[PDB]
Amino acid sequence: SYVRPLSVALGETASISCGRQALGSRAVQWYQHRPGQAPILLIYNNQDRPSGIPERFSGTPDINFGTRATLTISGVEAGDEADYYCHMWDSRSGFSWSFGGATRLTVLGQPKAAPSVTLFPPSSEELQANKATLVCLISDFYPGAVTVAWKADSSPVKAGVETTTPSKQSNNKYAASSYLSLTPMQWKMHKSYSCQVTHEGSTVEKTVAPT
Amino acid sequence: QVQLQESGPGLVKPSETLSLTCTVSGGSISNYYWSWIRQSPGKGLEWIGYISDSESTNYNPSLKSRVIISVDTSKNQLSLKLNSVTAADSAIYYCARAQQGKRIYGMVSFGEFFYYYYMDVWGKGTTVTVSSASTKGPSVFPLAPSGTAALGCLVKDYFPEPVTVSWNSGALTSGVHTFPAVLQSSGLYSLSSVVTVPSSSLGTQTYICNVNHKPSNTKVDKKVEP
Amino acid sequence: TLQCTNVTNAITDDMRGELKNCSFNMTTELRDKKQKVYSLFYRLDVVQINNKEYRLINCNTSAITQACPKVSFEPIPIHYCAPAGFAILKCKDKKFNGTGPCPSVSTVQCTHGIKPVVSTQLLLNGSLAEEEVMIRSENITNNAKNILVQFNTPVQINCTRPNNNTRKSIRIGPGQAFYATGDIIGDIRQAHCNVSKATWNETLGKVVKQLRKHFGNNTIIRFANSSGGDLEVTTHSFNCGGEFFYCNTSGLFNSTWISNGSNDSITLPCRIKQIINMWQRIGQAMYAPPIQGVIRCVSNITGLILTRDGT
Amino acid sequence: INNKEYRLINCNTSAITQACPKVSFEPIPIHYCAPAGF
Ligand SMILES: *[C@@H]1O[C@H](CO)[C@@H](O[C@@H]2O[C@H](CO)[C@@H](O[C@@H]3O[C@H](CO[C@H]4O[C@H](CO[C@H]5O[C@H](CO)[C@@H](O)[C@H](O)[C@@H]5O[C@H]5O[C@H](CO)[C@@H](O)[C@H](O)[C@@H]5O)[C@@H](O)[C@H](O[C@H]5O[C@H](CO)[C@@H](O)[C@H](O)[C@@H]5O)[C@@H]4O)[C@@H](O)[C@H](O[C@H]4O[C@H](CO)[C@@H](O)[C@H](O)[C@@H]4O[C@H]4O[C@H](CO)[C@@H](O)[C@H](O)[C@@H]4O[C@H]4O[C@H](CO)[C@@H](O)[C@H](O)[C@@H]4O)[C@@H]3O)[C@H](O)[C@H]2NC(C)=O)[C@H](O)[C@H]1NC(C)=O
Ligand SMILES: *[C@@H]1O[C@H](CO)[C@@H](O[C@@H]2O[C@H](CO)[C@@H](O[C@@H]3O[C@H](CO)[C@@H](O)[C@H](O)[C@@H]3O)[C@H](O)[C@H]2NC(C)=O)[C@H](O)[C@H]1NC(C)=O
Ligand SMILES: *[C@@H]1O[C@H](CO)[C@@H](O[C@@H]2O[C@H](CO)[C@@H](O[C@@H]3O[C@H](CO)[C@@H](O)[C@H](O)[C@@H]3O)[C@H](O)[C@H]2NC(C)=O)[C@H](O)[C@H]1NC(C)=O
Ligand SMILES: COc1ccnc2[nH]cc(C(=O)C(=O)N3CCN(C(=O)c4ccccc4)C[C@H]3C)c12
Ligand SMILES: *[C@@H]1O[C@H](CO)[C@@H](O[C@@H]2O[C@H](CO)[C@@H](O)[C@H](O)[C@H]2NC(C)=O)[C@H](O)[C@H]1NC(C)=O
Ligand SMILES: *[C@@H]1O[C@H](CO)[C@@H](O[C@@H]2O[C@H](CO)[C@@H](O)[C@H](O)[C@H]2NC(C)=O)[C@H](O)[C@H]1NC(C)=O
Ligand SMILES: *[C@@H]1O[C@H](CO)[C@@H](O)[C@H](O)[C@H]1NC(C)=O
Ligand SMILES: *[C@@H]1O[C@H](CO)[C@@H](O)[C@H](O)[C@H]1NC(C)=O
Ligand SMILES: *[C@@H]1O[C@H](CO)[C@@H](O)[C@H](O)[C@H]1NC(C)=O
Ligand SMILES: *[C@@H]1O[C@H](CO)[C@@H](O)[C@H](O)[C@H]1NC(C)=O
Ligand SMILES: *[C@@H]1O[C@H](CO)[C@@H](O)[C@H](O)[C@H]1NC(C)=O
Ligand SMILES: *[C@@H]1O[C@H](CO)[C@@H](O)[C@H](O)[C@H]1NC(C)=O
Ligand SMILES: *[C@@H]1O[C@H](CO)[C@@H](O)[C@H](O)[C@H]1NC(C)=O
Ligand SMILES: *[C@@H]1O[C@H](CO)[C@@H](O)[C@H](O)[C@H]1NC(C)=O
Ligand SMILES: *[C@@H]1O[C@H](CO)[C@@H](O)[C@H](O)[C@H]1NC(C)=O
Repeated sequence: SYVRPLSVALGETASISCGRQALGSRAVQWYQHRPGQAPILLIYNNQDRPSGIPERFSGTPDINFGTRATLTISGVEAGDEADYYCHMWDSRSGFSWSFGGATRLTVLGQPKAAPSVTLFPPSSEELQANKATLVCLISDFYPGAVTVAWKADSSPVKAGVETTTPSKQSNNKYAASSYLSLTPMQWKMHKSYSCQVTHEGSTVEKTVAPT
Repeated sequence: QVQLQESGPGLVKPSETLSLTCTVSGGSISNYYWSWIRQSPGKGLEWIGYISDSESTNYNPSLKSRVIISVDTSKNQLSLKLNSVTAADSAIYYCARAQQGKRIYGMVSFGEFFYYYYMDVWGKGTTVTVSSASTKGPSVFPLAPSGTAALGCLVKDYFPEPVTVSWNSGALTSGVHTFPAVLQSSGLYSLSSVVTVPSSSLGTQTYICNVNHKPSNTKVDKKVEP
Repeated sequence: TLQCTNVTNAITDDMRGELKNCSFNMTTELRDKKQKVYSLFYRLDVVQINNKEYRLINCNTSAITQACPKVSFEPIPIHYCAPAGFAILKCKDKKFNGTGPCPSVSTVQCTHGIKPVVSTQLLLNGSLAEEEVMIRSENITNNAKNILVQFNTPVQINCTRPNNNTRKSIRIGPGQAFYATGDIIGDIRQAHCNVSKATWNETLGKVVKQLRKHFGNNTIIRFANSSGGDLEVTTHSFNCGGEFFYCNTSGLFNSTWISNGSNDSITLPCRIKQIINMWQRIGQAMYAPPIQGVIRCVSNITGLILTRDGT
Repeated sequence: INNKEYRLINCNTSAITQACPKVSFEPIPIHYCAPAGF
């Protein structure tokens, strides 16, 4: 389904409106979901929340008809970044098979974090297999967006390189990989190889050579 | 007290019956509702169906014509059978316990109520890929190292996702960092795990890298040393 | 010709047809230009054609005239008076049968306040006897004469149409406006009435005691529900807040009494009509306009209209 | 109506009745009188 983006500043209070408004008395469930992970039922009955969920997650009760279903997250932290689903059940419409749209919450104002570049040379076993791979591993950066540049000696290398799109680590920073594949003769016939990782305004380099 | 764990083939050929299972630990299976949910890349959470405590079934009309949910009360296992799979059927398949809620707005004598279901405890997920391409175990290579230092383990050219990696058969846990894979143009994923250990530990704390790739039943080990 | 569909609430089986969502082509303020409009209609106000086509219930028997929505259907006490040179005599006998020599008599210029309440089976908001509970027919030994009972204690009844309706005006002609039912805000529930189960059992017993004096201290008398007829007479039909309810009363007359609850109440499922027919005439029918909001009226049952079959 | 189409001014608010053309609109002096005893 489509995704509706929402942005909340770090520490503020998030007001996530439900995708479909109720025609009658309702029973709305709120789910938290970060892709690549099992969803977390935040609130089941309009305002009832299960155990293990802080009081900062709140839903609106069905007292008088007219009030919309809104999930309220107070004191928003970087961990609150996920997709939030509104499972809407009411007396007029049928059986709620669909979970609905998806509010993509992003928390603004997080501290900027600089990468941790680490470059490895081709292992001897791989070189023994008539192949060779340079792996450039970038981690612990925020905002999650980098740019990698491979250079053979000083000339730039653009063929044979694969790079991961950033992925949020468990500590709310981002990590990326980059693999340069070259023949074992290209690895020997050059003096050194470099991985230049540019993040935000700056660029950082790690170099490795066959010694 | 109650935990769920999925299990699947990882890779299934197109136009073939997919099959998954889910195991309940701590609680029983014949006294709760259970739902199957999946999530494709780019597509949201999709409710597939559910089964009752009386083992009554009900499928999403989205895929009603080709889904069969079951249950084996002998050991708290419930299964899922989706046939005629296509490329769009590949996703993470979750398994969850559904709790029935009876919302009442009028008179229960006149049926002025409706039932809603909510999943309160999920599994972890089983990745499933639909592809004519064959399986292939990975090649593992040691990334020898040089305040502290960093060594690693290179897992290249496998299919399909995923691959689990532990260090020292599970003993080494602090400072481990396994990186998301990379889909090269060849069509095979290449991974990389890296731990940051104290420099003096080089002599001679052995570092065993445990690679596992179930869709090929090809586990391997390798040691790193300067 | 009406094109109708069921309106929402995939509710209990065969209660979705009880109200319908009907669209039709209607005249406008311009005689040559049609309009497609829609209105919500109760099931009792339409009939099929045999597809999902419908027509108003009255179209083959009567003309129809909608009530001017500013006039109140709420009964106001009327006092009947006699011209000068005449007089009204009142029988002050507290155990008066309705016929025969009344020993206590007074004269009045005008009768007491009488509300023109038209109800069926159960008499609403009427006057109460002071002792016991009288029973009046002209030939009680005749089963074809209706028995008129009159309570001394008021057994209360609460009725409601919980659905929050909306009225939508529709210009069907220059100066003419048809008031349609817009939609329902909130839930779609069932209109009904409550009467305390405790009081209705006690009051239904006092009727039994006085019925005995005409049929024997030993005989067994039984209450059963209506045995057919038009809808107005097979139900406790009445008007509440502007709507015309039609309440099933099988829960009120389902009791057998021998020769010689306390917490909850009994509920009466009522249906609702808008196109109500004239009672002793044909060709004339009235459309009661839709009442907006939630409806609830509170009244007392002060009498009944029973009928014997001839145990 | 918004072309050169038109409608009578009253069509959206009122019904209309044309005066019987034989009745005179010319005011005639009226005398108001009180009943006997007034
Ligand atoms: C004529 O006669 C007629 C016949 O008598 C009569 O009809 C009656 O009409 C009234 C109103 O028109 C009807 O009243 C409604 O009743 C609903 C049901 O209420 C009962 O059930 C609930 C829930 O029960 C479950 O949970 C409790 C624990 O909480 C358990 O103990 C139960 O066993 C049960 O749980 C098990 O069972 C489930 C299935 O069976 C399982 O799924 C579950 O897992 C468990 O196994 C009880 O909580 C109620 O208790 C309350 O009332 C009693 C009196 O009965 C009091 O002691 C006390 O006040 C209790 O609080 C009750 O027993 C109500 O839910 C309904 O009210 C809701 O709906 C309306 C409109 O939809 C809302 O406007 C209103 O605000 C209510 O919404 C709240 O609750 C819902 C549901 O949880 C929430 O989703 C919502 O967000 C909102 O929550 C907020 O308020 C809550 C409290 O209000 C609070 O908890 C929240 O935290 C939040 O703040 C409505 O009142 C009545 O049913 C009719 N009668 C019959 C027989 O049907 C008519 O009126 C008469 N008069 C006339 C016609 O004039
Ligand atoms: C009774 O039936 C009529 C049809 O004759 C229903 O009217 C239609 O209702 C739908 C659903 O609300 C309307 O579509 C909606 O339009 C809005 C505004 O663009 C849009 O935001 C929604 O996503 C949806 O598409 C439709 O316009 C409307 N048509 C007319 C002519 O009114 C009516 O809802 C039914 N009422 C009940 C109580 O069942
Ligand atoms: C029997 O008599 C009682 C009272 O004599 C009637 O109750 C009356 O019912 C009407 C309509 O149901 C009430 O009018 C309403 O008032 C409320 C509040 O002001 C307003 O929101 C509504 O729009 C409407 O105007 C009236 O107040 C109420 N009177 C009393 C004293 O409660 C009852 O309807 C009678 N029963 C029958 C069958 O006629
Ligand atoms: C529908 O009636 C009419 C329609 C059109 N032109 C009419 N000209 C006189 C009418 C009578 O007065 C009448 O026949 N009526 C019916 C009974 N009635 C009620 O209030 C009532 C109706 C249904 C259920 C319970 C009570 C009093 C009155 C409205 C009459
Ligand atoms: C019936 O529905 C109407 C609207 O269809 C409700 O009217 C609203 O009442 C609230 C009062 O809290 C006002 O703030 C709104 O402005 C009103 N809206 C409109 C459109 O008038 C009315 O409250 C409902 N009645 C019941 C008993 O729920
Ligand atoms: C009908 O409704 C009336 C009022 O809605 C009920 O009378 C109320 O009874 C309670 C008893 O606890 C009193 O506290 C209130 O003061 C009463 N209200 C009025 C306006 O008198 C009555 O009980 C209801 N009866 C039934 C059978 O439903
Ligand atoms: C309305 O619902 C009833 C009950 O489900 C069904 O029998 C009937 O055919 C329906 N009518 C229309 C017009 O959908
Ligand atoms: C209104 O008339 C048209 C013909 O011009 C017809 O097709 C349509 O079905 C009519 N509308 C309804 C609700 O019957
Ligand atoms: C009018 O039509 C209804 C359809 O149910 C029918 O029962 C009734 O007898 C008809 N009335 C006349 C006078 O033919
Ligand atoms: C009504 O009561 C009077 C009391 O004297 C009695 O004479 C008369 O027969 C009674 N009529 C009926 C029909 O019971
Ligand atoms: C009353 O009816 C019975 C038969 O039903 C009859 O024999 C008797 O004469 C009637 N009484 C009067 C006063 O007409
Ligand atoms: C019937 O019983 C009552 C007592 O409840 C008594 O007063 C009356 O005389 C009795 N009548 C007959 C005919 O037995
Ligand atoms: C009277 O009760 C019987 C019992 O089922 C029912 O079949 C019949 O429809 C009822 N009549 C009325 C008018 O409610
Ligand atoms: C009246 O209610 C009884 C049960 O309460 C039901 O069997 C009967 O069918 C109802 N009458 C009508 C006309 O529906
Ligand atoms: C009738 O139409 C005229 C067009 O000029 C408009 O000004 C007027 O408000 C309308 N009347 C009503 C009651 O809508």
